Amino acid sequence: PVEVTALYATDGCVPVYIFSYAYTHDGRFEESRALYQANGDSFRVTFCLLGRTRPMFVCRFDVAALQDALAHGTPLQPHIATAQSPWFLSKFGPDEKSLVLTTRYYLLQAQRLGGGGAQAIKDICATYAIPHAPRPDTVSAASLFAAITRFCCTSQYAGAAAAGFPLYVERRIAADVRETSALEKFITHDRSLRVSDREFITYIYLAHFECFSPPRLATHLRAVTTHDPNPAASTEQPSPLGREAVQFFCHVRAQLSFFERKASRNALEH
Amino acid sequence: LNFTSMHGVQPILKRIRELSQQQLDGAQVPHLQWFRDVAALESPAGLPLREFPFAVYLITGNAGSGKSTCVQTINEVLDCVVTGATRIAAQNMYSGAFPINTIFHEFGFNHVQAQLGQYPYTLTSNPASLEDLQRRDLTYYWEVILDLTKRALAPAFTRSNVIVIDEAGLLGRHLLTAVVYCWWMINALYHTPQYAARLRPVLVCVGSPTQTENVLTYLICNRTLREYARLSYSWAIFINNKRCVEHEFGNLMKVLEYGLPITEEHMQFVDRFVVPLPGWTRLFSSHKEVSAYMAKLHAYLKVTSKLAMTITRSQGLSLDKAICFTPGNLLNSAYVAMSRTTSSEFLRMNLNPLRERHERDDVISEHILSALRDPNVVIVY
Ligand SMILES: Cc1nc(N(C)C(=O)Cc2ccc(-c3ccccn3)cc2)sc1S(N)(=O)=O
Repeated sequence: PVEVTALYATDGCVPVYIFSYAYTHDGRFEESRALYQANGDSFRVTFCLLGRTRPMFVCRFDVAALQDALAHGTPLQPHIATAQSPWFLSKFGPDEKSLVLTTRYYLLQAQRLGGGGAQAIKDICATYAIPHAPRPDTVSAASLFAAITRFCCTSQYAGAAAAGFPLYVERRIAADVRETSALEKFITHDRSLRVSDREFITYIYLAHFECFSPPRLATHLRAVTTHDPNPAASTEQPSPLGREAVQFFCHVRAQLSFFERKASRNALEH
Repeated sequence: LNFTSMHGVQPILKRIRELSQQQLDGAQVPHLQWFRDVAALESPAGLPLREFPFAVYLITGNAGSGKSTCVQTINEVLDCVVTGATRIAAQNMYSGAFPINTIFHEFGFNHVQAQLGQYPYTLTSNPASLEDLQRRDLTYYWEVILDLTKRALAPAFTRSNVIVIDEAGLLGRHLLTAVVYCWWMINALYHTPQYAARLRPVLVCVGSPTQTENVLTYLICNRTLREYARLSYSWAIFINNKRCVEHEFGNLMKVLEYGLPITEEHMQFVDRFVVPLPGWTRLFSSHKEVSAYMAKLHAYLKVTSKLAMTITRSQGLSLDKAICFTPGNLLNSAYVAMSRTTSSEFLRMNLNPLRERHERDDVISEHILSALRDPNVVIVY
């Protein structure tokens, strides 16, 4: 059945508002897509405040009113027979695609213990380029959680969009790590017959720009942007970062003064 | 956008965790008695030689190199007590992602006025084993560690064994061991779960080695401390600058920091800021010569403030927009002042501190170059 972890808040610093929130014990995208309708008999809930969230109580649950609370953001009446200022609008608060998904990942969904277990990057949700179908009435105008709870709970992003978020975080990090790790191995293995230190700084500071410059980092982000959440047709691509860096790492002729030549060029175009 | 950091803090958190989990053997733990014993002495001559075990991780780099975001990540992944050298660093590392006090406050600070160095001492074996070193460091704060030892025997260190200490350049070498001792002296007093667990205090000192002997020099430089903490496996350096966006000036601050030969081209460059503005910050090289604006700057409002400091007092300070150092008494001294303002459209100087005779120190730079050459030291851009 459904074990749901409800991250909740209250007007009087602790009604209850589940401002983000549900898993089933296994033994991956599609099952969650089948749970985020638009799907469980029993909703056993762990109500939590700020892993980075600590359970405060547990309720076994009328799945009707609970599903209402999870879906149209309604607050549970203390129907429950079973912290910081609404701050929460400054942090995690650029817009929807961040406010509803990164809050649910950071504080709630690193229980899957992915390599994303680790920061509040709010920097992978933006490479999460799922199509935005707009809606009116999304005027923040929120200062004393229902005003933000409704906002959160009825947005299209959190559906198949929500189910594909942890998977995309993992995929993001996987490709990023393979490229940065290959680059780091090439940087380290080239620090081992060594040059007069005058251009050793020229080597370090120029390699760390021939592989992580702003333009090539943008190219990588393009090669790792995702448009449809379904992992099947996800629009990612092989990243050029390693392949376009190995344009610079042809220091194998240095096995049978060049760094400042490339330094002078790069410096000119920059 | 900074991104390579999100992937360089990762290996750091691995080593910091490997160090925060390990448990010592049986005897290698300060027994509680070892503290009343220190409180039982009148001259730091009765101190028995013996290790207080510890491990440390170094996060070092230029000002504005991305050390702050590494602290931000470690604070929110590892359970740590985050602290700073001086209230500048405390108000710096203080909250934009998800309190913080000085490391002096953590072990407590009457304890201000200190006749440090009063009592004497000399080492023994030339490659002094840590036990020789701490024997000296505890002596240095006699009448400081002494009151601390007597009072506590008559608790933020007891929460976690990872202790973030930003801006380690402001703390002398005698604060590496003190923060060790007053950690062990507190965990062994209350018998916290850390003490039962045989955990060594993992200190993470973050600060600029060449831009401000301090803790960083005491670790980077001593051979026994390097062999004990394995700084080859415990060092990560932030090669970057997100506030210098000009090629020539960035090359000056790079020939200075890492200690490579000055060039007549660099001299020619520096002969462009010499100027013998009401905003340019007047840094100096004498605490009298800063009050000297009692005459010139003060009462200049009669006829018609971070503005006045010394270069060695502006280390770790934050400035927006003129070095007037006394000649003959100045290469690692200007580097402190020239790097305050972000760009060279606000720096001013009075003597060309690269053609004028000066005083250049190169031990820290030599170690930094050898460290970057080391295959096991993390480098982050
Ligand atoms: C073309 C190019 N651009 C490069 N960048 C992006 C930079 O230097 C950026 C920078 C600028 C200043 C520093 C610094 C270093 C020590 C002390 C203060 N500040 C570090 C980094 S490096 C090269 S090059 N000539 O090696 O190909």
